Amino acid sequence: SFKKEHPLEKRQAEASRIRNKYPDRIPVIVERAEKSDIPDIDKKKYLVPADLTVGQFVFVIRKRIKLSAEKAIFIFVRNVLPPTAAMMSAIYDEHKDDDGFLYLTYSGE
Amino acid sequence: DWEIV
Repeated sequence: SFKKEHPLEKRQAEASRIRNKYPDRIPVIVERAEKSDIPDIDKKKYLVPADLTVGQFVFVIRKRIKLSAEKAIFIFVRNVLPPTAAMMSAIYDEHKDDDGFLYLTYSGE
Repeated sequence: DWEIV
């Protein structure tokens, strides 16, 4: 729904500004995966350190959605699980959207 | 506004 709520024109322009001003960070849109039974997330736009790993970003989501650690969280990009050890800069480089943002989804088990 | 991690 991020894409539905913001025209492609405006998405592209905001991504260009952020990449110019904060080159050591990655603009990420985070949304809950379709049909997932875990909590929706309040804020969708995250400016992430390039060196942050996927696994470390799982902890970020956990703190927002206030999910007990007994229950697992998985991050997807383009419907596939990226490696936990991968740095956000790498996922961006390889899977960034045409609008300049990286789109992530998350779910539980 | 952006969330900053």
